[PDB]
Amino acid sequence: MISLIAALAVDRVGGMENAMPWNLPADLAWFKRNTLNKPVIMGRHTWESIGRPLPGRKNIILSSQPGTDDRVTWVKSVDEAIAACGDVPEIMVIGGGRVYEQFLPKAQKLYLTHIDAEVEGHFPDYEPDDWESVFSEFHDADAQNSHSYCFEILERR
Ligand SMILES: Nc1nc(=O)c2nc(CNc3ccc(C(=O)N[C@@H](CCC(=O)O)C(=O)O)cc3)cnc2[nH]1
Repeated sequence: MISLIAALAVDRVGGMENAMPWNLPADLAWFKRNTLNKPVIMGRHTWESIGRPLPGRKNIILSSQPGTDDRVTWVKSVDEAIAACGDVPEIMVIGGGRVYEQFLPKAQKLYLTHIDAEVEGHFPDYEPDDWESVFSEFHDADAQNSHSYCFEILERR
């Protein structure tokens, strides 16, 4: 099965630019916990932004061009990315926007972090009627985390 994992802020005319609006180590810990020992699929730009393989996961990068780093697995289509994962329980698609769009119709589960920051203007719109919330938990900002956030897991209805 295919899952998407992403961090989401509120869309708002007059909000911050999307360059770097939050700092959430707690969110990266949730990301790690829910991706470890699963294959992760990402687009080339997301790969270049992370800048190093995610340890303890099979890293699969989508690019139309040949690969340029032997530390990861390179694929040229969505179907090839899925086939590269083999027979596993859960494939994690980690971004970015173009990649989420292509995989959302295939996905059974969404792991979402709803961050209480307003940004003017990555994740596709999803029909709330087609998804059922199965886990959610709110957390206050703290000394290490700039904003409050809510983890949520949605499964197809
Ligand atoms: N919830 C969510 N949060 C994100 O920040 C996120 N980011 C991406 C793309 N960007 C990134 C950037 C850096 C790392 C990263 O360094 N992760 C380390 C964790 C740090 C820790 O807790 O020690 C890793 O091992 O996963 C991951 C994803 C995709 N979906 C997301 N999903």
